[PDB]
Amino acid sequence: ITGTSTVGVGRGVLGDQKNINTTYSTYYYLQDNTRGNGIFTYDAKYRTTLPGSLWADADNQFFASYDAPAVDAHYYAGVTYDYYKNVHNRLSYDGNNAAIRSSVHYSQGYNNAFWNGSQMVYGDGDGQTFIPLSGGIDVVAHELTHAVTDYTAGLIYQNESGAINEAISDIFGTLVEFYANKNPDWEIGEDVYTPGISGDSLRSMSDPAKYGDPDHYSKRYTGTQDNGGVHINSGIINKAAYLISQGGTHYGVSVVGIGRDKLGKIFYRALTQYLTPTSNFSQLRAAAVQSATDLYGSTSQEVASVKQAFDAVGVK
Ligand SMILES: CC(C)C[C@H](NC(=O)CNP(=O)(O)[C@@H](Cc1ccccc1)NC(=O)OCc1ccccc1)C(=O)O
Ligand SMILES: [Ca+2]
Ligand SMILES: [Ca+2]
Ligand SMILES: [Ca+2]
Ligand SMILES: [Ca+2]
Ligand SMILES: [Zn+2]
Repeated sequence: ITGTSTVGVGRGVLGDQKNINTTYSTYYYLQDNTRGNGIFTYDAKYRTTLPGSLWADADNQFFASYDAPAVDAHYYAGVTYDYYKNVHNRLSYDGNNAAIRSSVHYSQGYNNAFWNGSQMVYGDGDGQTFIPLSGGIDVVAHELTHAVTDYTAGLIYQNESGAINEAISDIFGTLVEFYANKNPDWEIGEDVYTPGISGDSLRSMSDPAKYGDPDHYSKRYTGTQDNGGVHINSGIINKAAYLISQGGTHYGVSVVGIGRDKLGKIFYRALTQYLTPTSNFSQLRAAAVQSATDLYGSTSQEVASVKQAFDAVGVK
């Protein structure tokens, strides 16, 4: 909408107060004009018709329980925009400052979030498996990263290319969580998963097998559920990325860690310059090796560590 840029204040899903960029024109709207061509947050009103209505508020204060998922979807989209711009010199998901759209209060008891080809969408959860999913910065960044992937490598959402698509979203979801630097970890979804159980998460990148996911190519899922295991076999790539950053010895293979920033540079370059829609795990290894070669040189520790990490997870 046309209006003037304003700054509201509210509380997110976990009860934390934050400022949010809004736009005033009769109402205060969840429209942040400070980033690209805007970040826009919508109310889906428990329905499945998208996007719903651009979020409108009478007083620019967002402290109602109903407001909390919108506050966080809006704010964390801004953090993720900042990560891509400041760290990778990428302007929004298309590289040309496309407007970023999110809807919250999607459906009833909806235990998930997604990128539908055009926008981000967040359920409220059923209060047992999840609380509103925009409360997790790694979830929000997972979603915006799907948009980045779709606009760049275009990884098809099945089998190995789809597991790479998933892992890329978990990797950059985690790197954004570290960028914001509030309780960062290598776990996925911990801030919104199972409010009645402490210390768990939906996936682990450091130990995928903790939640049943493979940590070696020899344990990959080969069936048809989950689009050929895209949320399962992502564990193999997530583990490789964790090892590149943090190091470790895994199935007897030692990896010298190179840190999160270099992991992010290598995988961002692989995603945007080398991967294609049908890339498989072996092709991801080659893309990561080449990306590290471009950035650090063929004889570098960074290249050697990429090779060690893929060796450790059985990907040649
Ligand atoms: C369009 C969709 C209806 C279909 C499909 N997306 C999905 O299936 C899930 N959306 P998502 O991948 O963005 C991630 C969001 C997320 C939630 C919590 C923590 C972190 C991220 N959900 C996710 O990881 O859940 C686990 C799981 C889902 C399905 C089967 C098995 C496990 C699509 O993107 O095409
Ligand atoms: Ca209000
Ligand atoms: Ca965390
Ligand atoms: Ca996390
Ligand atoms: Ca929990
Ligand atoms: Zn995903």
